[PDB]
Amino acid sequence: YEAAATLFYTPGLVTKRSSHVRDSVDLKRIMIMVWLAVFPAMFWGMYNAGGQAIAALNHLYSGDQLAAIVAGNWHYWLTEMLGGTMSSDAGWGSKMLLGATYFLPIYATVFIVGGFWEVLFCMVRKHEVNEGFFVTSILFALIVPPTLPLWQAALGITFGVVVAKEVFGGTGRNFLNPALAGRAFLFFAYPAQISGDLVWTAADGYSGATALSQWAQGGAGALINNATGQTITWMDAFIGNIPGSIGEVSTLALMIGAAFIVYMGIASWRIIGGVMIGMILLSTLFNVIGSDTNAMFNMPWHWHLVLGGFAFGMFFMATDPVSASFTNSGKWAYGILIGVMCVLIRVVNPAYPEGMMLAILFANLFAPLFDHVVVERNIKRRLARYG
Amino acid sequence: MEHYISLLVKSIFIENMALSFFLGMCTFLAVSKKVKTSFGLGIAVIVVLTISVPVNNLVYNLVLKPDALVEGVDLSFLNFITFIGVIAALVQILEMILDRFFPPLYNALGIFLPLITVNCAIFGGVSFMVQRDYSFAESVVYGFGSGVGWMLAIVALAGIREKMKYSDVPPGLRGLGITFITAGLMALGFMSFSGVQL
Amino acid sequence: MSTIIFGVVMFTLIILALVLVILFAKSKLVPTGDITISINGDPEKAIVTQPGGKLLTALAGAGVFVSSACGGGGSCGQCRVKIKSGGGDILPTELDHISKGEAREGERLACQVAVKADMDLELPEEIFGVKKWECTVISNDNKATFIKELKLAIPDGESVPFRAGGYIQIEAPAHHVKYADFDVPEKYRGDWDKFNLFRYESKVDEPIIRAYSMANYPEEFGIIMLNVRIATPPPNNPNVPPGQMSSYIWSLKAGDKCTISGPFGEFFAKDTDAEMVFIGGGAGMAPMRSHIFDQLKRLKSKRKMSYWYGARSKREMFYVEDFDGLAAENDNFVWHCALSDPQPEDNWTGYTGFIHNVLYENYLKDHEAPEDCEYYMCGPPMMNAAVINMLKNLGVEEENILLDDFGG
Amino acid sequence: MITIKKGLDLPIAGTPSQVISDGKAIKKVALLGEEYVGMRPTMHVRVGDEVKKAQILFEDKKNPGVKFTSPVSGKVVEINRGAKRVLQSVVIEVAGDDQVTFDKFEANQLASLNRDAIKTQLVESGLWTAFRTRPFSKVPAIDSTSEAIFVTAMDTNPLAAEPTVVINEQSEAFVAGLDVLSALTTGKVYVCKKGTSLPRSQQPNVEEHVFDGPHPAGLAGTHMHFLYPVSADHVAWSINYQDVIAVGQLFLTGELYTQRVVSLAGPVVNKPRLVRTVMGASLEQLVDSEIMPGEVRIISGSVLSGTKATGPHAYLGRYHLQVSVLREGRDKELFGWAMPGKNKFSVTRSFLGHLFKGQVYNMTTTTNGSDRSMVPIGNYEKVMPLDMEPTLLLRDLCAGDSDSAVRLGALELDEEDLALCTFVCPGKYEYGQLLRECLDKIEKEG
Amino acid sequence: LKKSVLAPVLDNNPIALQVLGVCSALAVTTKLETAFVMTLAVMFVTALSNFFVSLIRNHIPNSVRIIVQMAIIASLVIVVDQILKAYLYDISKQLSVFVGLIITNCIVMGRAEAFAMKSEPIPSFIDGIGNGLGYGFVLMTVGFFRELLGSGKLFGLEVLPLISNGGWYQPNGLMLLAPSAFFLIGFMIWAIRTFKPEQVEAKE
Amino acid sequence: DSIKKTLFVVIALSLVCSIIVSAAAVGLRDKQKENAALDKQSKILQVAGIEAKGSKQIVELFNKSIEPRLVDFNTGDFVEGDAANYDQRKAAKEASESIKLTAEQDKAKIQRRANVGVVYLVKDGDKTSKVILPVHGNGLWSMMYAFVAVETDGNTVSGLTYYEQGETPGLGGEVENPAWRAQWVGKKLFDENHKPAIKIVKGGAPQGSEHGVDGLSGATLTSNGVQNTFDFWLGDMGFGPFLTKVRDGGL
Ligand SMILES: Cc1cc2nc3c(=O)[nH]c(=O)nc-3n(C[C@H](O)[C@H](O)[C@H](O)COP(=O)(O)OP(=O)(O)OC[C@H]3O[C@@H](n4cnc5c(N)ncnc54)[C@H](O)[C@@H]3O)c2cc1C
Ligand SMILES: CCCCCCCCCCCCO[C@@H]1O[C@H](CO)[C@@H](O[C@H]2O[C@H](CO)[C@@H](O)[C@H](O)[C@H]2O)[C@H](O)[C@H]1O
Ligand SMILES: Cc1cc2nc3c(=O)[nH]c(=O)nc-3n(C[C@H](O)[C@H](O)[C@H](O)COP(=O)(O)O)c2cc1C
Ligand SMILES: Cc1cc2nc3c(=O)[nH]c(=O)nc-3n(C[C@H](O)[C@H](O)[C@H](O)COP(=O)(O)O)c2cc1C
Ligand code: FES
Repeated sequence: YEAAATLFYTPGLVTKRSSHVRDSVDLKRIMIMVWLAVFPAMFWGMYNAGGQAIAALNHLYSGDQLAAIVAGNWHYWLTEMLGGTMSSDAGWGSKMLLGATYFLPIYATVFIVGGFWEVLFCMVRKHEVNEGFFVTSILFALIVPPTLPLWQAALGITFGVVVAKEVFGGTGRNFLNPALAGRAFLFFAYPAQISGDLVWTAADGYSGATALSQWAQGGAGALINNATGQTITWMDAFIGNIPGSIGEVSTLALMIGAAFIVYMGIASWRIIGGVMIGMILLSTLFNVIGSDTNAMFNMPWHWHLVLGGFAFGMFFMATDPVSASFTNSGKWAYGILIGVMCVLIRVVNPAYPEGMMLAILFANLFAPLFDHVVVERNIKRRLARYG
Repeated sequence: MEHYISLLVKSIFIENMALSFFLGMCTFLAVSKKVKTSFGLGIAVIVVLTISVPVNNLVYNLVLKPDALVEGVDLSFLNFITFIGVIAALVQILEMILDRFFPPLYNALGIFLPLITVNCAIFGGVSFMVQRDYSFAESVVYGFGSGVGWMLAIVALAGIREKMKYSDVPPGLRGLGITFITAGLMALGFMSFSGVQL
Repeated sequence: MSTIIFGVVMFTLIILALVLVILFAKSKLVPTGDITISINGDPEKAIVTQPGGKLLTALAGAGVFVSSACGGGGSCGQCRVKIKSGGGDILPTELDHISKGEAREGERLACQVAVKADMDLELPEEIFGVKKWECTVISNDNKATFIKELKLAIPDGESVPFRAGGYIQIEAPAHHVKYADFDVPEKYRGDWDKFNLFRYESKVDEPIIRAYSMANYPEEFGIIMLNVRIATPPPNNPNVPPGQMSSYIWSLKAGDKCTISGPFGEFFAKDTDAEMVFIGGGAGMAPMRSHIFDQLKRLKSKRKMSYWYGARSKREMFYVEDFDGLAAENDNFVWHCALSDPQPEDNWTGYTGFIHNVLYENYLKDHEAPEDCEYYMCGPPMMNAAVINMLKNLGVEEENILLDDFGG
Repeated sequence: MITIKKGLDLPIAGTPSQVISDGKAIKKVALLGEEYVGMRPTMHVRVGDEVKKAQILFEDKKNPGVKFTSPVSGKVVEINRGAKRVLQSVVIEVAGDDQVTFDKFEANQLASLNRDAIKTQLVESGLWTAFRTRPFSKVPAIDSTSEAIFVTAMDTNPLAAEPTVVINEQSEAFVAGLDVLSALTTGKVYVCKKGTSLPRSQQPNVEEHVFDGPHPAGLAGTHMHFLYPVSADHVAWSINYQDVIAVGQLFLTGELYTQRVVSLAGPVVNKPRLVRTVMGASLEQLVDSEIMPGEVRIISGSVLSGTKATGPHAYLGRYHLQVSVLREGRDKELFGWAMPGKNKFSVTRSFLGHLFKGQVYNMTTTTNGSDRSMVPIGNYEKVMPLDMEPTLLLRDLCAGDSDSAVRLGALELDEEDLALCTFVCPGKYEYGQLLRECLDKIEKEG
Repeated sequence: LKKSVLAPVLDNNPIALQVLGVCSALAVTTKLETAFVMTLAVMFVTALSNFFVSLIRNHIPNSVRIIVQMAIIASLVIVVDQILKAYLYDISKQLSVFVGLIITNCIVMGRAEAFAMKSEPIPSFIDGIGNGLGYGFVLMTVGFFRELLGSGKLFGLEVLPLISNGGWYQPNGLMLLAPSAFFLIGFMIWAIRTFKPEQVEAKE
Repeated sequence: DSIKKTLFVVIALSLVCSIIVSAAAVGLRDKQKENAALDKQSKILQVAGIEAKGSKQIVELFNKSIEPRLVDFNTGDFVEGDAANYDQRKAAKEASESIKLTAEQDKAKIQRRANVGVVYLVKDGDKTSKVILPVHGNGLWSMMYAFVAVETDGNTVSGLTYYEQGETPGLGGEVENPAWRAQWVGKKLFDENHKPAIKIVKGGAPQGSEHGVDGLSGATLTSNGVQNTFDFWLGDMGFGPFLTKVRDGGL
């Protein structure tokens, strides 16, 4: 097919102007490299979702009740039919399969719908379909609960692709993060399906809070995994043995993935360092101030790091080149703002337990203003006749 | 001191006039083309709000408030006329002052200078002050904070619009429609402070 | 009941207090004093007006017409003035009409400048020469099937200081005219009767002004010659109203008089040793005749010259005797003509088709330096656009392309 | 003295051996009319006309008084004109040894001549076109003066020649040219060079400044940015070392000196080296039997800012001192964008090539991708040593905002100052054309 | 007559072309009843203020023109507010500050300054009515979508049975917030300028 | 003399506008007050369980069946005053008529309590069948106000309605769901020891529980708000003493 050749082969073009040689890098390689960097996180997310679901199911039901429950859910009985099991002694293969039967439909729906919208816009406007939608779609599929309805996923990706990206002219022309825009659409449109105690573990009839929610309730002594009766530890949160969004849990896997794109020069270590600085500063300030009624005041920076979607956002969503600042000096301020806002929304906003996407969307509005300040200083320096 | 700092930060961020109450949208959308023009307009709005809110507080508490003048008479139905008259008089006096002493700014925003009388943000701020029953110092702080927040919002929108010189907006959306969508996205981003009660 | 009286009194008192405060502030802030304006450096004819108002209105009162055609809008012009003091401020509305390179010289639009302080101007000397004459028409005979020649005599024997290629301003009061009263010889009335154009009539409510190029050149003293076309509704849209001043000008009979002003003009020839090429069609004959006659007879320059004219039919050619005489007398001038769509009765032999195509095919395609010579043109937009495109394609720069333009 | 940290030394193959050898015989030379900014020629010759060395071929309508003269004696054989009759080149067939002569002076008198005498001699001989002006990189108006004349005694372009080798042969002429420039400057003369020794001029006006680092360190734009920032009110003049030698020879012997020493190098050149040629020589004849078989592109200048030498443009440029030849990369490869390229160059660390230090690449004329919008991953900041915001400036140029481009520092730039930015663009933009368009607009309506 | 009344609906729409009265459009468009009442109030106030300003246009001094015009407008708005509180208490409660903010609605002042001050009384009244109709067009169009998709109702009548009432429709919670109004107005402008391309803004 | 004309025009216009504005504002004041009174009475009738349509019927039934009374919170004894026109919110805001709660006491986060509160007695004749207690407390987004009707034994709930909550629809605004409200009928406010015993059970209440009510699904912060509201207003600082009197039979 025509699309096959234009995606697998290279254009075979030559140059036409004064720079007769060009760099090897291109947007296609950049986007595919970013797309490959989240594979460890995706695989661990599938495995973890399966494990959490099986543990909760066996904690709740047993025997004939468990048999009836599995017979009544296509995820469960498809896992069983394909050679896996749903017993307590299920292996990593069975857990990965159970997580796949949740992740793959969401990803396929998102990809198909967003691709339809992208192709429609590019064909009508007579552009060339380009990459980056790969990154958008995979990130959006990874930042949602395992139980999200497919029609809601379709609406979210539609909003993110059309309203935030395509209406501004496409890739490189917008100013806002498309995946986070779609996630915010879902957040404020159907909050019952993307919050609470009923959406973060794919076990029927199971209700359970996660670490950020439990800390806000009772400090560090409230971090208990009720499915298994054990206490969530820092190593558990770091490895990713906790409930939550699909691909956010494993800080280790996210770090491994992000190291490559940072080394390759695609992600901004300046942005990452700014985010870390802001987080550490505000968290330590809250710790020093203290509080007798808010348990979030005494959560240290190293606990802030491994909970929620902080690492995922910092490594893969705060580093979107288009939405960030275009100046080296402005990148530090952009990252510091993102980190400060995340910690602030976590601590002093009681409505939401996490604030990464809100913080990033807030900083997207002010990045160009940091650029303006820096460029104005540069222009003044030039007028002083010092270049 | 903590009371007034909390009030100021609330006015600037938690209850932003432009992106939490959505007042003054006509000029917020029209005059967002250039950062420095937006800066000047926001400075004018700051001045007008700061001067006007406390004056209306004094007038309301001395005359219009029930039982304020004579026991058993309530003249609260003159609130609208009193507020708008004070705002209009202040706007004209500031216009003459700018004309005499600030030709640069006067020419910079001459066309919209008389149009800040009709800016809904100032009237809404006065109405909210009357509802909330602030004191004189609270009125001053509230007016200053509301003006500062409006300035911040319009300047941020102007920065975004300048960044959009590289965009490829469809012809039908070029201008008003794309600016509407941009403002909607800005409000979406500003919803981070919704749950904060300060 | 006692509260109604309180409400009335408080309403009145508050409104009155606000009004008094505003009036006091106005009295203390605004200057309130008169202003003095010097139209140039430094005639004694200084102008003293009240503060505020439009500089264009002030100049109109002083009698120095800018322009000042309509007193506002800034639609077109030739509406610019020069300032050396006072009005040093820059208004954003003048930049889209004045380029950066020329704004720094202190040129501003009259209709934009505001009279807030004393200022001094640097108007060119030509502006001060503007005045009106009540000219008496010598003749208004027909020359083509849609064009007439109007000749005027200056009263009291006054002579006009002007340069070849200029244009005058024509002013007439309100009028009502029927197209049946036109004095059109039957020679040209065939098409008029075919189209039944005499049934039209026009109405004007207020005095109107227009600009018209003059067909005379300086050695013709005391005479103003104009070539005027008929503003007739197109056959495709007969319902469109006819022209407002062309109808009156055509109906005007010999011996009458009207008021003209000016002259004005910028379509002057360049003082070089290079060749001159003149292109025209229809009504554009006036500036071409002016330039050619001036250059050949008055200046007696040896520069190579040529004229190319486009016509609808063989009946549309005038001044042919004068141009043939000039060509015979001088070997430096040769002219050609082509017919766009002549009738079969014309029995025409020679170039046909568009004048631009004829010119390119016969002269420029073989010219060794098309860019060296200067191009002067004036005619319908159809011809003008094609000629401009052809010259740009040949590589002629704007510095060598000059033209007269009209529109509405 | 000044060290540049940001930049790039392109590791392209086929580097010349810095030894001068006699070049092949040349039968045709030409002057290219499109390489002079803002030029509108008035032709003073026609096909079949005999000419002498230093005889005028055409003038400039937009720059009155400037003359472009013949480099060799011979006969005019072609006058090539392109779209809209734009002059492309005036080809002269070498024959005879006739020439125009001028005044002679001794080395003692050069430093104390009149600016007017110097200007008249230069303009009449046609050497006045060696100078260029920042901003706009145009030939100076014959009635203007500049407080800063920059001499370029270093070359950091890939495969470029070594200025020291050339200058050491013509030390006296170089010093005489420096003296003449010192007399002509009215300010100071800046001799920007590397850390090695060159002949010196005793005049206090002439100052030697040393620059170190990767490629951009050797550009007059960088030298001006660091020693004499230019603007609308301050304009500097630029001239390269070989033109200085030509000026010295002109004022020493009273006749135009048109010899050149260029470098013939590239991945496909059999024996890269320096060759003696003549100004405006025919590259087709110069590179005859010097290259490997196949389809190749001949470039007048470096691969970063040269001019493709095909047909009417197959002649050495006025401001070019090297000829580059490289293969044409029209091949299509399956998943070529996804390979772990050990043989692929990039300023990013996303290929295996960067791990092999000292590796040299047989680069071709390929665009490793297709056109896309700009996604600023930070490549421009790695190659721009000037005090500017490169990404913001480039987006301003692409959008066409000339006023903001001027504010951001476009007036200080030439098309060759953005060659590396064009090189490292993932979107495959070409910013030289955009910069030239913006500069043309500023000049026209300013 | 219909030209002056119907031009501001699509040819010269206040909100979609002149950018006037945006605040109330963003605010009162979550329910069709409130949108309808606001439309009627704006029509009434603008028509009558235009009529009176035109009536006394010749005698208004330049020094206090704003004071006179705003006095008339504020008196009309005060009377309207009293009537609403007396007879439409619930809707008046829902509108709250925006009944008072009619005074600073840009449409009323713009039409008073631009048309009434130089036109005759009856033409000014008709122009006010036409501008009110144009404003109401956008108000009702936005309100229809917002209410239907946020609560499955139209004028308070259940159209889509909700999930919490044994139905099948899950309401969209973003339709009850300003961003939905922003996006709806943007897309409505897009459609209008697609069907009438003469309103497309130039690239400069 | 321009000033003379400007002053005359301004004065005349001000008089003409002011007469109309003042007459309109003063003429409609009684109806404006009556509208608010009717709106208040409708909710009390609804919670008391009396069907009424139209202003006439609402007024008739409210005057026939309801009897507003003032209660002293500290001692639970009735006090004399204009119970019909009492404004508890303004009384709470006033410093002379309210007490500033402390952190240990302000369970519901109201921060101020009026000295005297108003209750409504439902009467079907000479005797009183119910007493309606207005209570309020802070939710996740705003302050929530409700009416609770308790039987004449002072222990058994007969109905509950939330009339001003302003929470998130579908998540926290379910306090207005009729199905959720119907769960309260029959529940007991106190245990055998006469201590508050209402429980907003998380995840659903047991079967046939006499104290537990299902919490709002996915709205635990609003469920906590409701629980705190009842914990406070059933305590010693709220209607505790008054309900003790009612239980003893002083109703
Ligand atoms: C500097 C200059 C020099 C000129 N020199 C000459 C010259 O030498 N000779 C020459 O013939 N012309 C010349 N013109 C053109 C000039 O416009 C003439 O006046 C021309 O004859 C038009 O005549 P008019 O003004 O009476 O017609 P106008 O009415 O001004 O224009 C005629 C057109 O307007 C339409 N029209 C008129 N009234 C209405 C209405 N109420 N509603 C709608 N459409 C209407 C008519 O149908 C027709 O299409 C010159 C113009 C300029 C600017
Ligand atoms: C630009 C401004 C903002 C724009 C916002 C646009 C909002 C568009 C809303 C689209 C309507 C979707 O409406 C949704 O459709 C799905 C289609 O299956 C319905 O169906 C869904 O819920 C039912 C509930 O019984 C499930 O059994 C079913 O499996 C599921 O698909 C939902 O109950 C309904 O709520
Ligand atoms: C990139 C990213 C951003 C997120 N942003 C938010 C947010 O702004 N608000 C929020 O409530 N949850 C947000 N989440 C979801 C939480 O991180 C997490 O999945 C959820 O809180 C898990 O349950 P818990 O809150 O009990 O820990 C985000 C997740 C990711 C991956
Ligand atoms: C947009 C949005 C609005 C919400 N509104 C409410 C609300 O009004 N009331 C509420 O109790 N919870 C609300 N929540 C849910 C809370 O944030 C929180 O997740 C919940 O109270 C936890 O309940 P749990 O203790 O059962 O896990 C909202 C969540 C979102 C994303
Ligand atoms: S006054 Fe008419 S264009 Fe200036």
